[PDB]
Amino acid sequence: KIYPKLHQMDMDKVSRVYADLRRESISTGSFPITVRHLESILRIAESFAKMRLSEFVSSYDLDRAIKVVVDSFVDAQKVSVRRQLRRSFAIYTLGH
Amino acid sequence: DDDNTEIIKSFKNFILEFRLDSQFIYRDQLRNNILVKNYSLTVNMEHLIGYNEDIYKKLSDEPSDIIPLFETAITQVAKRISILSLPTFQLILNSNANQIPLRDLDSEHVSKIVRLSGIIISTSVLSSRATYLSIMCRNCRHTTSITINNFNVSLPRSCLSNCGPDPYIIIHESSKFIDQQFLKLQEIPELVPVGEMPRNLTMTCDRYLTNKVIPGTRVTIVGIYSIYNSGVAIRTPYIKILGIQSMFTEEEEEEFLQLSRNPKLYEILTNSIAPSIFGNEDIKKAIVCLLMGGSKKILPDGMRLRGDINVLLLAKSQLLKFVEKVSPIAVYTSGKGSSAAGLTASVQRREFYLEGGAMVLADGGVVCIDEFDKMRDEDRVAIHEAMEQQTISIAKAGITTVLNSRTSVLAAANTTILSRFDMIFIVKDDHNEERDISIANHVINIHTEISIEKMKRYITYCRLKCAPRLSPQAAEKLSSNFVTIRKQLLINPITIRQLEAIIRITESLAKLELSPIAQERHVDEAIRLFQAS
Amino acid sequence: DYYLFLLRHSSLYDSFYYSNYVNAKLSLWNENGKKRLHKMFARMGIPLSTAQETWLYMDHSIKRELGIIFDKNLDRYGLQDIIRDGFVRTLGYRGSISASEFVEALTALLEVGNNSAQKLTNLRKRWVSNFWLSWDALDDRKVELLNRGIQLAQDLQRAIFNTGVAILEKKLIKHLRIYRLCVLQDGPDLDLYRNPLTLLRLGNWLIECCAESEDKQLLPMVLASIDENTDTYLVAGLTPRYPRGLKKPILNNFSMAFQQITAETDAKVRIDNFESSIIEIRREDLSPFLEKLTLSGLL
Amino acid sequence: SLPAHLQQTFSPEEIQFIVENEPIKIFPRITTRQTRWQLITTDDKALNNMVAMRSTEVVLWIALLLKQQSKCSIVAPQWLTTKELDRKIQYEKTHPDRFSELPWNWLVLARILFNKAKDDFHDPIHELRGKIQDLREIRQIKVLKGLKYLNESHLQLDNLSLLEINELRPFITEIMDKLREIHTASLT
Amino acid sequence: SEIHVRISDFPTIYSLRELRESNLSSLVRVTGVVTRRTGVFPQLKYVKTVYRNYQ
Amino acid sequence: FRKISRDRGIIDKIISSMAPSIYGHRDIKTAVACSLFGGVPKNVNGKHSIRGDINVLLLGDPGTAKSQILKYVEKTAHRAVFAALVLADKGVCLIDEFDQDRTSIHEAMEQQSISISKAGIVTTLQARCSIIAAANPNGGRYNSTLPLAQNVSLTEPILSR
Ligand SMILES: Nc1ncnc2c1ncn2[C@@H]1O[C@H](COP(=O)(O)OP(=O)(O)NP(=O)(O)O)[C@@H](O)[C@H]1O
Ligand SMILES: [Mg+2]
Ligand SMILES: [Zn+2]
Repeated sequence: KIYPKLHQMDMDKVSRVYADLRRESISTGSFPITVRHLESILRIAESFAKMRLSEFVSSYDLDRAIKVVVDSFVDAQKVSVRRQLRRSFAIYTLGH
Repeated sequence: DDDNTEIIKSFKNFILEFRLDSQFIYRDQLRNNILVKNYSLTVNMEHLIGYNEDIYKKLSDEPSDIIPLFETAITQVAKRISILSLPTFQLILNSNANQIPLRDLDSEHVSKIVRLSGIIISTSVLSSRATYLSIMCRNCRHTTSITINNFNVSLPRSCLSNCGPDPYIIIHESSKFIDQQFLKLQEIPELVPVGEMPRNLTMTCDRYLTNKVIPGTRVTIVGIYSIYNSGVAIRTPYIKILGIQSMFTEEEEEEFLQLSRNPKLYEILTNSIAPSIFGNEDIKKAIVCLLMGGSKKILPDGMRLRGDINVLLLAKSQLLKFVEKVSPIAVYTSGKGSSAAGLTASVQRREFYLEGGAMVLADGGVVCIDEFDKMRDEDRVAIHEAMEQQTISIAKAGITTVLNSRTSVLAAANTTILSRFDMIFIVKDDHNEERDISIANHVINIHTEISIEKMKRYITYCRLKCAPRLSPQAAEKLSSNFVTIRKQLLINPITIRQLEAIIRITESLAKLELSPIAQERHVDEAIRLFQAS
Repeated sequence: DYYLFLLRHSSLYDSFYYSNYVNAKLSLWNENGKKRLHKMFARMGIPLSTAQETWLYMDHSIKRELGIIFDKNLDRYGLQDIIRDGFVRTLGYRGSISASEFVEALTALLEVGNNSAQKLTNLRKRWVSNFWLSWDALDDRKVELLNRGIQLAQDLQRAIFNTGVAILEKKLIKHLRIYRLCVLQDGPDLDLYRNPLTLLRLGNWLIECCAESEDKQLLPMVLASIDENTDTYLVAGLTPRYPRGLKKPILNNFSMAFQQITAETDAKVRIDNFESSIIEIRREDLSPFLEKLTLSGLL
Repeated sequence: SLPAHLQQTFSPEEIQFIVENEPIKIFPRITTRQTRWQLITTDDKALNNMVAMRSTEVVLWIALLLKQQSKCSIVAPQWLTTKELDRKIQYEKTHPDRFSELPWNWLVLARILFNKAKDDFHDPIHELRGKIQDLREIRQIKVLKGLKYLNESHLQLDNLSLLEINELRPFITEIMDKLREIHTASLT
Repeated sequence: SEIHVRISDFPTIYSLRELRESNLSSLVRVTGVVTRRTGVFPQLKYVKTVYRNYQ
Repeated sequence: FRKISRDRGIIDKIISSMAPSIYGHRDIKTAVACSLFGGVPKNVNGKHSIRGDINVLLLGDPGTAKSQILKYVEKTAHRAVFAALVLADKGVCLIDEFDQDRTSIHEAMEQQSISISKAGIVTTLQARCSIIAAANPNGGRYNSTLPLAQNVSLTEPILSR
């Protein structure tokens, strides 16, 4: 029954966060974040909206999707890179 | 007995009289077909229904019996409009009745006209059926003949001219035959119930309907649905088909010629290649040369001179996809290959056989490799022959053959193997936040200069029209430069296999202008672009 | 001729299913209505898979027996008004058409044939080209264009029906004391109602439904649709009417009411259409205009 | 200067124009006999001296001009009847090389009168439209036999219509010219 | 042209162990997993002609 | 349904209800719930398409509840395959352990529909499914000092997709 959609207001913030994550990834010499991750973030936000039968995605859905994907991306890295990432990414992995 | 004559008379009067406005459309079609030696007629159901609904009712009730009567009526008209000898004409039908999904056909539909659609998945070779056939009687040596027609027969046993229980044999020396073909139709992919593999049917066609389709094409079919012999009292179903549905102009090359005389064309083509990728000017220039290529040549002593170009790239994932889209022919692969053939080829096993990888399959076109470092051990040695000779040769387990490998290779990775390429470059990056934001905004838009097709057609046109030659000035320039670099290196390597690469680049640059001769203008940019390092 | 939507084109089943009268008589917007139609064809002795065949190709026997089958069966469904007489024309071998079908083809061609002031001018200019796209179809030499008109008519009625069900099932009709109000704030594609004729077709659907749903309260009705480019509501005022089978005529009084509120009002409005029962107003001004309208004694 | 498609031939429009200058018989529905017509390419007396329902002869273009309105009715030519067309088809079948002696404008005039004057025939028009077709088909067979005698010198034709000649003109003349060039080149 | 009566809730059950010769021509109720299925074919109904589906 | 969805914290309660017999591992339960609900598929005939299915991979130390949650999903989900992708059409596909098999999965992750040819015959099939997989990290124990590639037997695009 449920087929959610995005809201066009906060997507500017998502683009800024995507660019920031890419800049930080390059700055520490990590393998870069990609468009596949951004697509996955939007898809997971849709799934979170579907879970409560909401036809709208919301800011908290995007926040939770961002946390899931960012944490998953962090877990793949080497230990020194992992520490730099979590120190910088604190405003996404824990805060928003 | 009389009914066979009244029905034939009726369809004969149909063809002679059906006007819509002022043209006798079936008389005209039947005449125009004979002039090009096409013996058939394409009738439309709606016109037959409009003319007289009773005829359509008879046809709809008993199609196996009535289709032959209408075919012989066509022959009787064909003689009047063209003779003051002809075979029997084929009737073909068009219809707009409701399509039946292939999965719903059942016992209610046997010997009914059915309209359906699907995908052709297989095609048989042609085979011969008899129409007029001659007979010899073994005992008395009397002779006679029979006329077959292909609707749902065996040799007779009423002996003539006692004459015996089964005395008839065929004179193949005085008999007439037609073509027949078999096909397989599979139900539409977007119809199948979930979790099930698609159902399919088998079907037959003859004469002008043969050799009209190829595997993998979607089609619509009109035909009689029927059964044949091949549990208890049970038979296989099939369909008899009655109808099927499925270089440059002057104004094109005028645009290509206008492009050819533009003073900044080289810049325009470079700008048009992967426009989202920032920077990397010389990479784009090298891809233009790889797409355009040099000129092939053949000498009086039979030696053969290569035309292709080869480039290596050390972001980079996007360019190979772009090259795959713009090129007239293209193949894309990762270093491990699509099978145990790898990139080049291998022998496999039970008797042995051989299969080629993605060097043989791209013959005549372009091939791009996505991680050249993931090349397998056999391919590491075999690519030397594939690139230098444009061939692959094998003599293993009794196999002894040579394969063609005429292609231009684009490759990327992250040693001595670099010597195989004409140019090598390392991809470079820049980190402007506006670029990422623009990409992200476009991604959200889909989630919520020259174009590719025109450029591909232009590249095709240039490859077909021009193959330019070095002017003498270019020869003096190149030879002087060659000895200069070798002398400089000697007092401090360049080799003939690289001079012959610079020549190919020079020719490819002259090719954009469609200039029949290459000039010092091109030589300068060729050596300028040769700075791979 | 039968008050069935384009009988001699599409299929017998579609002829009943999209008929404007049948929807009011059997309530086809819900499954308890649709099952009545299946039940009818089962009792009439017509196999349901043949009722859906294209009417040209439907079997000859059913075609000639249909005129008697209706006399035995429509009474049980209260549906006897389907039967009537009309005019039919045919030319050579190309098949019959009735006047009732012809006018639907012409109206379809008028509707769908192919800062703010400039956009309004472009729209009103496009609507004038369709006059000639309909004029050239009154010629027997150009039947090709008439067939296109029929193909467009079927899609228009389909899209109308798919909006009517949404209006009724979500109960968007607001039952004020003096008149009935309905406003479309969103839809699958709301652009189709920007043309007056399409809006009137939707209104005529809803009016039959309201006329048969209860015996009581024949009321005026107001119907409106928003446009995202102008931010204006296109509004139409519609009368009731008595059932087909039943004595002076009634009169549409929204003209004087809209004129008087227009003469009084602060609101940004337009009145330039030949039919004065249709008006236009900006987004924020709809509610004060309707408030002043319902406060008025002119309704 | 002149268009490329008019260098050697007449278009069908010019053929219609040529045919339109012929006379035809009419019944007028008004009397003009006591302004006056004062034409300069035809007789003027006939139009000035018309009497209602009295048969008279005028050029075809004026006849069609009158028949556009109520003021006139056109008499069909006598060859354009079922009996005569039956006899001509029988002649065509009987003599397998000769062409039957139909008038030089038969196709053009038939396809003008069937459009402008469908109401003034005596025979049913749906039969005439069939017999005209039969004649054209038989004549086309006879034409296709004749194109095997193109030669270096000449050809004879008889009773072939103007439109039928004009249809074939650019083929016959071109192939015949090239045969002439090939032959004379060997003499020289 | 013809209607088939389907029986439901027959009050006794066997697996494929308990069937014996005494059950022949009697009505039975059975349970299991469908291991293999043929395609659908037409079959001649009477031995003018009529057919029915079979599997 | 609408009553419980109107209450606060319904997301957390759904995750809590996921795989009751298994203690801890809340993130795994979160990911599995997200895969079972999934997104929406979209397409733009101008050059792009986006799947609705969500694919998940879990690297498991020996005995850390992986096979039990796959069995739980198999009983929970509407349609599924456990190890054949035709049977997983519009369903969930489950893999508990792991060249041609990997090759088939390579094609399956790149596409949403499968195509094959044999002896001149050509035909197509649909995959259209969410993939849940689990694996043992290159022997007895994972090494946290190293990136993921060192601990798996997978090509790089798998970890991308
Ligand atoms: N809450 C729990 N946490 C961990 N293990 C549990 C828990 N509850 C039961 N177990 C048991 O621990 C194992 C769970 O991990 P599981 O992956 O199913 O075992 P396994 O398949 O034998 N290990 P592996 O072969 O590497 O997948 C089973 O033997 C369970 O019976
Ligand atoms: Mg386990
Ligand atoms: Zn004998």
